[PDB]
Amino acid sequence: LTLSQFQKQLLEDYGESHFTVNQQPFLYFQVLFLTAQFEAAVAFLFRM
Amino acid sequence: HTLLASGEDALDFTQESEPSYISDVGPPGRSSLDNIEMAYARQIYIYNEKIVNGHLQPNLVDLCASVAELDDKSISDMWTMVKQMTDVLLTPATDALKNRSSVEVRMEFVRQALAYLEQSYKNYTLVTVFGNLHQAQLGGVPGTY
Amino acid sequence: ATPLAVNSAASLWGPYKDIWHKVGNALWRRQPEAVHLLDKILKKHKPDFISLFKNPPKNVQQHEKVQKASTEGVAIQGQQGTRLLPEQLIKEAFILSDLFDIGELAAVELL
Repeated sequence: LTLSQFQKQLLEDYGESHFTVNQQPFLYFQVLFLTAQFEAAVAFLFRM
Repeated sequence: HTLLASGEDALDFTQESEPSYISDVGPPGRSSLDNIEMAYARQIYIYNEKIVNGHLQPNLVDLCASVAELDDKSISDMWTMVKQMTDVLLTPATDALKNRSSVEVRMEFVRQALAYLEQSYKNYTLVTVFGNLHQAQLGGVPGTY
Repeated sequence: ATPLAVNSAASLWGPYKDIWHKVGNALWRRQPEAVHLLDKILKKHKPDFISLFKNPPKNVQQHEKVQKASTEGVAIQGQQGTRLLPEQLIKEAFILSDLFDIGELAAVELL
């Protein structure tokens, strides 16, 4: 596992429909921010 | 009231007419910022003024996190996580893509993410034990073991 | 020309019928003068539509002034000065505050 594979796996291969984003939004923000995907985490959080 | 309203010529009281109606704040523009966006905008005012007056650049993490010490605990822990993930000894390069692509800084993001997740589970194990002390049998010995 | 545009998010009825009647004249009566009011009213009340039925929240810096409204008084939009409020209206405002979860000045402007 590289960090780059894990970043993609959360953002593209599981995504907002796995992390039930409309019920646990801070958990998907946490998943992206703790994987250092800060730009994607902001471009998620700013939709809500 | 009738004695003051007979007073300007001969009673001696300090009212050159009654007050100007409520007139304290400078013009609020009718304002569409809410309580939280106004508290943030005030912390950005407190940030920009220090740069404009040539002061030491303050930590913007603590100026923003002190707007989450108010209402929503999940926004307080979100700012605690953002703080732990911005606590990084960044080499002062002219390029954010080089720093975000460094092996060393990508190790540091994972080292801090693991430290956050470990202290999260340390808080959860503390609260689980202190909520159940009669089952837990904690005794008088401090330490993670 | 300032300050007075500060209370204008507390009155929980008047501004909403002011929208509804002018939406009625601009749409169902097709009235052209009302279009040049509708644009400005929609630009003003877009926050209200973005959070449908949401109360203005409770605030210690309203709570003080409502509890003190018998001695320090309260300034009200359209009225020049401070109105002194009876203990009855003050206690009715705290009842409506906790009955609906509305801000203490919004309970006064609604009463």
